Amino acid sequence: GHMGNAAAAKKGSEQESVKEFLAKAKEEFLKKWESPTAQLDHFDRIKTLGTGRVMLVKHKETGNHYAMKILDKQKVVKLKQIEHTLNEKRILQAVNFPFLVKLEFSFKDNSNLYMVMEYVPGGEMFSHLRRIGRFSEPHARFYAAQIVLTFEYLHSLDLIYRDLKPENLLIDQQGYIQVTDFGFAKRVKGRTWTLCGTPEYLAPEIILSKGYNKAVDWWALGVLIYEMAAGYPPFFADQPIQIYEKIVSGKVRFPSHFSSDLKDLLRNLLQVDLTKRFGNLKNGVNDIKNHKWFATTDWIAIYQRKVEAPFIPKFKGPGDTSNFDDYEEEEIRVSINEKCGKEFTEF
Amino acid sequence: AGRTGRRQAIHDI
Ligand SMILES: CCCNCCNS(=O)(=O)c1cccc2cnccc12
Repeated sequence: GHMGNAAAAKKGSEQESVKEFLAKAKEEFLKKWESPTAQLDHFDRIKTLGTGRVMLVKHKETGNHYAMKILDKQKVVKLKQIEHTLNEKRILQAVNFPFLVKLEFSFKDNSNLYMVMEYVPGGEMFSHLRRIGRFSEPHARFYAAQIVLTFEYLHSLDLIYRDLKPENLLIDQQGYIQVTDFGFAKRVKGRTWTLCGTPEYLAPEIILSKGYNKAVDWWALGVLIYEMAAGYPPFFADQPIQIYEKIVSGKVRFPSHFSSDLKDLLRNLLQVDLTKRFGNLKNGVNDIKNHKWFATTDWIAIYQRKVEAPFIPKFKGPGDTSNFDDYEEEEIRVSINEKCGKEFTEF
Repeated sequence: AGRTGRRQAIHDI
């Protein structure tokens, strides 16, 4: 076979240890999910880090810096995102993994919801990728391995992520990934039906209005790996309708510099037929983790953050924002009347 | 030709 005896036994034992880890992780998640913190004037607002908004803030008492997500309650209602916003908070407060951003505080006022997270100062993967053009395959593989482990963790908890893209992956001071933006994350045992995500990253079954499952995240991983290694995603067009048509055809073309191992992995992730898509088969995540393209990946060493990162962002101080682009600053206005109190009682 | 800037999520198609 492909593995000799010693290798097969080591791999089997490793896979059983993963099961043991995940069983303990589920116990811990459920305890927090069942038995789950500040106010605005506790923070100085420094600078906007991203919009869609997230601000760098400094906690007055401790001087610690954080990234504070601010959501307008009225906008959340009008856009039908109430449940999604409750999902984001509940999931973030209950999960624990080295590549998932940590939520430190949450609160609300008359106008807004607030989620205060660890500040990840290295910037978005998106910026670095657009600046350099493309990542070499080893560099892309280092990031991809972190996403594979993160999805193995989330999916074991019956959590679907639903918004993988370089814009949502932050680089920390050691060069490792922090996944942010859990607004579409959801506890899903089997199928779910909401049409949501980002066009270039949507699996065909989402676009086709089918009940879909966690395999949409594995499709999105294929899009991410392609984009990291090529510099642009596999289904690329100026308008969403054109993007959707390319996705549903499923025809993928690869740059001539992609290795055959990479193309094979991507054909198995960017697989329209769910009976054939890696991550959706009997062998589960192991079809991905044991693929030839990942043969050099030490999964435990990645988890332990002991692999030397390909890139370490420059950091000049705890509140430095040099790795982030600039955005228009809008003052945070808080109405004298409570808005949408009933809708957000559980937040 | 395609989108090179930051891509926003969609809530419905
Ligand atoms: C379409 C572009 C989306 N970009 C989302 C990720 N960047 S962010 O600024 O919103 C951000 C969000 C959450 C935690 C953060 C922690 N440190 C830094 C930034 C953080």
